[PDB]
Amino acid sequence: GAYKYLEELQRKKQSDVLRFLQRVRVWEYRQKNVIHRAARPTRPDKARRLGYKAKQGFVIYRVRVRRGNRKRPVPELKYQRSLRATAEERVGRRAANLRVLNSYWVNQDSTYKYFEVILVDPQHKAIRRDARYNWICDPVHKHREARGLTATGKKSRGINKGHKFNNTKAGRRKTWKRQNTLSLWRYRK
Amino acid sequence: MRYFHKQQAHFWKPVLNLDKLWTLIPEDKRDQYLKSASKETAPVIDTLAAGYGKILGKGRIPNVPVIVKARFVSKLAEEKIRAAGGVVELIA
Amino acid sequence: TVKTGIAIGLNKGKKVTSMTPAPKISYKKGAASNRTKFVRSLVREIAGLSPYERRLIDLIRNSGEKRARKVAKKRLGSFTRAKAKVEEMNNIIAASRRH
Amino acid sequence: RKHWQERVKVHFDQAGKKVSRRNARATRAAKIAPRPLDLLRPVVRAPTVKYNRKVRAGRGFTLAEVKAAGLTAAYARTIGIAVDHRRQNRNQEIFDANVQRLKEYQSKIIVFPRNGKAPEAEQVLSAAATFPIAQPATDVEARAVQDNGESAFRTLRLARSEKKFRGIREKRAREKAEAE
Amino acid sequence: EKKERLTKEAAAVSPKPYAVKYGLNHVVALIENKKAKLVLIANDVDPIELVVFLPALCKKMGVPYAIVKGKARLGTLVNQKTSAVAALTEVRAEDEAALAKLVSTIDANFADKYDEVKKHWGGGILGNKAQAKMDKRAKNSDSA
RNA sequence: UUGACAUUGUGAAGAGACAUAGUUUC
RNA sequence: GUUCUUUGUAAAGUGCCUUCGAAGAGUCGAGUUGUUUGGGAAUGCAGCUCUAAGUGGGUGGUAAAUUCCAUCUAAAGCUAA
RNA sequence: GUUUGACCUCAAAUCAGGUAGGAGUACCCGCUGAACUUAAGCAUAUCAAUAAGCGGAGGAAAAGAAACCAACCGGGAUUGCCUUAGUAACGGCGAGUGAAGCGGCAAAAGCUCAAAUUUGAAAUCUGGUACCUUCGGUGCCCGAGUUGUAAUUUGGAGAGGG
Ligand SMILES: [Mg+2]
Ligand SMILES: [Mg+2]
Ligand SMILES: [Mg+2]
Ligand SMILES: [Mg+2]
Ligand SMILES: [Mg+2]
Ligand SMILES: [Mg+2]
Ligand SMILES: [Mg+2]
Repeated sequence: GAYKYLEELQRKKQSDVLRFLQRVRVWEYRQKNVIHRAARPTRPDKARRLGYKAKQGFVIYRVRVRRGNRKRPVPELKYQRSLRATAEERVGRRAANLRVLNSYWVNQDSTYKYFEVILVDPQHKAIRRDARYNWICDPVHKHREARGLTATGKKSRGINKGHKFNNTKAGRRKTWKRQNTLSLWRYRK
Repeated sequence: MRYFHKQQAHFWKPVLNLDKLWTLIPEDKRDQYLKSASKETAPVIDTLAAGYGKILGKGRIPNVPVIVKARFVSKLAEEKIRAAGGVVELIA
Repeated sequence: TVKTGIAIGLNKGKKVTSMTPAPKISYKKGAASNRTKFVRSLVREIAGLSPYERRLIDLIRNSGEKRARKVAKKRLGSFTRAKAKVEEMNNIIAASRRH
Repeated sequence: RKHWQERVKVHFDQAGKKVSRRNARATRAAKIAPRPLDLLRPVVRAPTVKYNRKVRAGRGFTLAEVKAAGLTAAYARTIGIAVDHRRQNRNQEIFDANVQRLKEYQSKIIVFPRNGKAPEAEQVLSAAATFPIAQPATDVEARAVQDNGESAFRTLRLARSEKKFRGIREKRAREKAEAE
Repeated sequence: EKKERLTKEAAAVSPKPYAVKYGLNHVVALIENKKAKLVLIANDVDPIELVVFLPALCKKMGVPYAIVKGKARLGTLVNQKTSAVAALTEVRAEDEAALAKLVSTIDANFADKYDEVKKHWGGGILGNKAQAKMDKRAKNSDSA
């Protein structure tokens, strides 16, 4: 298979070939619109690693996002979500009929970062009859990227096991509310 | 030393005295053991199973030999047990 | 290292009959296979060297491997990764020039 | 301080929740009859030096224990045995106890055929009550005194001393080795 | 014509077929297992990383390869719209001599001929107006 | 307002380092 | 509880020997800035810069270097009470 | 052949069939974010990671089957209650601030991709049409797809051979 070679080559990012490719591709992406449909994944191995399948019902959208800090609207602050999450949310708002599955980095410059977002059509009969992918047709999975249920959303929320994630193990506000509640029983203890 | 954490191998180690050592035997067998103290039928007491970490020696015990199993013991407690005729078998 | 049987000292703990569980396959998570060795060697040959790797090679050839390790620690972060990178560069030089 | 009056939990529904839990247990027993409401759990040793004097119920039997009993993990799961793939066996006594529990369970259960008439039987609701966890015995009630001047207090002191001075003696031995 | 074979096999219940091997993963595996007699690689592949490693792999495994123009041409070869790669693995006795002669011809015309020139950097071409300006400046500097 | 880093690429000439075959620095 | 075709040399489980055993990258990790939990070194998140390895990698709550040890297998995903 | 085409990319149609918006919002998942107040004075902490503002769901949501807890004779997805504990620790160790593992209990359930050549046969799938026993099935056809759709394996393993 060619996917192992693709993974190793994509890791070797400082090589001359990959530098030339990223330069010409970032120029092409700057020429195109801020959000636009991609005919095919530029990184097929990465896409299918993240869950993309080459069949009817899977869509790729390329999106650029502005870099830097958040600007507070007042006539050095940091956004608590990532630029990847911002790109996912904008692509989801564009294609509200689809469900965001994952996304991956492709390129960047001093002004923009560039991502490709994978989306699944929950109305397409191939997806609806596919037992491996019909879980996303359930209404509980509407706007996963908007609720922070994607990989980058859970990474930003800090959803992990261990002592390092006590405040954000299952819900930061949930555990704050659980801790800051006075519990009184019928027979006071 | 400020912000000192007493973190040792045995943070849990409740203490028990020799005057309360004989309370770990059921009352039915206790009278029989006291009546016929023997050097080949010494009652075996599991202080760890009773829920104790260290055996201290505040009290006085009769001259009945008892086999005592404990994680830790004090010098005076061991001396009194041996003087009464028992022995201390260390356990973990 | 069998347990002594007491509550303190070296090898403290209760003596129980030991068993040897079967090795877990997940413990060999980062093992090198023939396929991945072949693929990595071919990809390295095709792609060449990174700019900082070339700078490290020049530093090794013209100056001390200690300074090379210092620069590698600055570029990569941890000193262990610096050591591994410098060893890789030395292997590259030895396999390219000597044999 | 904080606005604590906006978050006050009063358990007025303690009795109602108890009634609801009993109703749920009865409903699940009726739906699942005749198999019990719980799976068979193994005997494990509690961690830490505070609780390691006791045994309790673990999550599931190991693959080694299931194989020694003579079953596969999938079949044991289908017949109502909890199987845990991440617990490891390093204690022969615990391994033997779990194998004995599995064999006794297999002897005391009856598995109905997939096709054919079912032998009707009343359901037993608690596998845990049917196969209780027993604390293993450590020693007999009475033994003979065998004292040889051991001085267990001195044994503890010497063990602490050798643990304290293990490293320095090894360093001195290394110095002696490196001295020619 | 596959359905014509399946009906014939159902009536009996077929010889060994010979066909062009295609598919990127399949052809890469055949090259790694040294089963491919000849490999044709399309030159206009986007993304190019799908085939950019193929010449070096073929050279290391000792598999004769040739870069050809047209993934659409390879697709017409294998009954597809496009095809990144094609491979000949087993051939008939009436065509073994032709295959050997074609391998020798590719070795003479593509491998040996382009061996040195493929090690050089490409794209050293200026625009029309820039080239004219550079030529004028060189002419003026050389001769008044 | 000032400085650093990234965006940031391609040549020529003159000075350096492998010790007078071209791989880098100013 | 009756009846329909029995599916079927189709599928699955289990013993011994030998070859193997692919496991996620602008990610992990590091510096700095802002924010958050911290008595404090230091946690969690985000921006900018640098940027890995495969007998590897993460974690082991006093800071470094050396030798060990223990325990898991990230950077993809579903799931009732 | 200055022709005829194969592709790629990008368009258009009141093209065939679909989908999103808005409401509600007690509970839930994110973003963003004060001040009144209470104190101190290594220019602060507290109120508060709250009110207000914005975005997104369900009958629950979220979390979830370890890159875990531990240092024991080890435990073994997630969640909640009791507990840890008003403890260790900070503070004229006084007032007051103040954690997690372990333990008991309620409920219990486990699993799926990527990375493999099917190469003696893309074995895969949407749509259109005609019939039927119509939450679908069969035949035919236009297509998707090798820049990889099915079967087979998910680390607890597993795969090729005998
Ligand atoms: Mg398509
Ligand atoms: Mg989920
Ligand atoms: Mg609000
Ligand atoms: Mg609703
Ligand atoms: Mg519920
Ligand atoms: Mg849910
Ligand atoms: Mg797992």
